[PDB]
Amino acid sequence: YFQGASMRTLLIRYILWRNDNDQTYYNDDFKKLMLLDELVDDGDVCTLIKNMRMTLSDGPLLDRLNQPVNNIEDAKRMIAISAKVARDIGERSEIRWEESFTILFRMIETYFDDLMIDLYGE
Amino acid sequence: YFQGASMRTLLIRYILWRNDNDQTYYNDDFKKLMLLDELVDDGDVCTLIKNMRMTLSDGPLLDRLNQPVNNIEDAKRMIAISAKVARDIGERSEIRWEESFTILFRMIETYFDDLMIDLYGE
Repeated sequence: YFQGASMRTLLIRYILWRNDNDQTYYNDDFKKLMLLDELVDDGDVCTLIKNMRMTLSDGPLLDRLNQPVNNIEDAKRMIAISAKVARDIGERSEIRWEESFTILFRMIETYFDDLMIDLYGE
Repeated sequence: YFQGASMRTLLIRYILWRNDNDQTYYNDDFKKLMLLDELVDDGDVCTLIKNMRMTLSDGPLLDRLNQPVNNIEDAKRMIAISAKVARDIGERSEIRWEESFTILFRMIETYFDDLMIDLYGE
């Protein structure tokens, strides 16, 4: 069977696909990550973006929310926020995804093993 | 017709696919980038990795080569080195791709428009 080697690799692909919605870059691996959208209301996203003081060259700047990641549920919500901010900011060349991903992974990499089990485990 | 919005997004996807060789993550956008493999001999890759002083947690650390990027040809060769180092280091969770991509894009983002034209232009 498949077990994906790198939560980093999978999350980068997922979030870039939420940004461009290119059906040639869809992957069935993404449907367990799309279920996490329920953890964040669409009406809260504009406020999260305002609070992160995001400019045109920024992806999600999750550390500026001053919302801690203490458990896997908190980690799942950071993926959901990343996903909806990525969708809402639009497909644009100037977005420095590397900086966004540096912040996301600093905040959640501790949870990667537990996230893989919880999402794709039997 | 298609014209891809973000050389960042395309290069991250390309290099992660060169790393895991997952056929579910292949994209026809990648074949123009695979032609650049000729710019770097397979026998030079072990030396480039040694010179970059790469550990288990590192992707390509291109700035440690002290090889400048002065033109699009130099930029294309940095994508080829990234591609073959990614393939050669193997699929591993500890690789901090964000740091690798931060370095690559600092070095080549000036060339993104000229790279898009040269690779995918008519």
